[PDB]
Amino acid sequence: YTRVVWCAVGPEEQKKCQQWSQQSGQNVTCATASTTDDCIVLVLKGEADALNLDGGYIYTAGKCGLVPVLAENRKSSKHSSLDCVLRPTEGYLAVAVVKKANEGLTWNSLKDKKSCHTAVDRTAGWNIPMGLIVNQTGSCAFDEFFSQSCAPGADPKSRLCALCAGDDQGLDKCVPNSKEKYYGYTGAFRCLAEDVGDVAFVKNDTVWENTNGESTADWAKNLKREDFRLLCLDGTRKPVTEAQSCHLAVAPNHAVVSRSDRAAHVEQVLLHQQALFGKNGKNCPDKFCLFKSETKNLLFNDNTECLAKLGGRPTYEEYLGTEYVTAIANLKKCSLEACAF
Ligand SMILES: *[C@@H]1O[C@H](CO)[C@@H](O[C@@H]2O[C@H](CO)[C@@H](O[C@H]3O[C@H](CO)[C@@H](O[C@@H]4O[C@H](CO)[C@@H](O)[C@H](O)[C@@H]4O)[C@H](O)[C@@H]3O)[C@H](O)[C@H]2NC(C)=O)[C@H](O)[C@H]1NC(C)=O
Ligand SMILES: *[C@@H]1O[C@H](CO)[C@@H](O[C@@H]2O[C@H](CO)[C@@H](O[C@@H]3O[C@H](CO)[C@@H](O)[C@H](O)[C@@H]3O)[C@H](O)[C@H]2NC(C)=O)[C@H](O)[C@H]1NC(C)=O
Ligand SMILES: *[C@@H]1O[C@H](CO)[C@@H](O[C@@H]2O[C@H](CO)[C@@H](O)[C@H](O)[C@H]2NC(C)=O)[C@H](O)[C@H]1NC(C)=O
Ligand SMILES: [Fe+3]
Ligand SMILES: [Zn+2]
Ligand SMILES: [Zn+2]
Repeated sequence: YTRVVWCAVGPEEQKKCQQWSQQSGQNVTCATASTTDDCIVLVLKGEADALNLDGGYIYTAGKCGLVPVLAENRKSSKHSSLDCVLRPTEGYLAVAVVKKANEGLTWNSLKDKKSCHTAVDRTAGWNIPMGLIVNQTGSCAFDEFFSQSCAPGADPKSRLCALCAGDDQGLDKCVPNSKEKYYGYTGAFRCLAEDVGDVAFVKNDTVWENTNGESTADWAKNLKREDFRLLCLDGTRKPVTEAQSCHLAVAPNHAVVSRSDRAAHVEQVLLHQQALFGKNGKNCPDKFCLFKSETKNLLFNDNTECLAKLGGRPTYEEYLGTEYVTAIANLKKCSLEACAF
């Protein structure tokens, strides 16, 4: 009865969640929904307990009363061995990536080009770049900025979905889940790699994890970091090695959210689950690994070292940071006392 019901977004996450359920002796069970928003609703209804969310979604969930529980913490050597679970998160770098061969393309010549986004409402893939663009063009018509895009979650018949490809069969074009070929960090980077789009709004880690043999996936196998460039806000282009001096923003880390009344129980179960299936986990590589799914970033990002305890029991606004919260509210003024549900 102590059981935590995880919410999986789409069939692939559902399959991984089921594997996790089996290996956890049903200490974790699965609820599945087609989109992250639907999962948030299941949690609000009490039909699911938790799921790991990108900051843009933490904002949506938070307005609905859901809270931060634990955050993804990426192998980053700083904070010596203050162990992982106790190490404070540093956030990730949201970047704009283009092909080096696409010369002359800069942050200042993005209008009318083709873009690849992780998903509508996500932090590196949407909130940050579109916020910056609405800001600079002084206009809310962000649906008109890029000539075509793949922005999972947007209207499928719109130009924002024109570049999306759907699943092996063309079904689910533009759905905001892994069934869409170009969905998420890896999908948006793939959209760029395959030259479907001119620019990809992802995070620094994505570029590294899908180049120079780091991915053995067929579209990624042959990719070289030097064939890519980051777009700096000052109009310059730099090597992906320059991320720290050429990013759009620093993003909150993805984090597990739950209803406030279930947060303590979810935290407890998760800490026990990663002890078993996390990076150095007792049953990881071996029976199951919570943080692996072949660069597909299912349930959690594949580069997650551990889920870390938060500092000073954050409200969702403290967790996301005042800078980011303001940016989202300002951007959403184009589409304050919320919960869209
Ligand atoms: C941009 O994002 C990348 C990827 O997240 C950052 O680069 C990573 O930096 C980490 C340290 O800050 C490196 O972590 C360790 O990874 C392994 C652990 O075994 C060590 O060797 C590696 O072996 C693996 C597997 O064969 C390879 O993927 C690596 O090439 C590497 O040789 C490594 O010494 C280190 O201790 C991590 O490797 C590294 N990842 C990659 C793919 O380069 C980068 O810092 C970040 N930039 C910014 C500005 O944040
Ligand atoms: C695009 O839209 C607006 C244009 O400025 C941006 O919102 C503004 O963001 C700044 C920076 O976070 C806010 O400034 C802050 O002011 C508060 C007090 O007013 C202070 O506590 C902070 O130290 C900081 O100085 C500013 O308030 C905010 N303004 C309003 C009225 O919303 C937005 O950030 C831009 N979008 C992006 C993605 O950059
Ligand atoms: C399901 O969860 C329970 C704990 O809530 C796991 O079992 C206990 O774990 C502690 C510490 O890890 C052990 O010291 C206890 O003795 C375990 N209880 C017993 C009675 O075995 C339990 O193993 C989990 N189930 C699986 C299959 O992972
Ligand atoms: Fe994100
Ligand atoms: Zn910065
Ligand atoms: Zn506080």
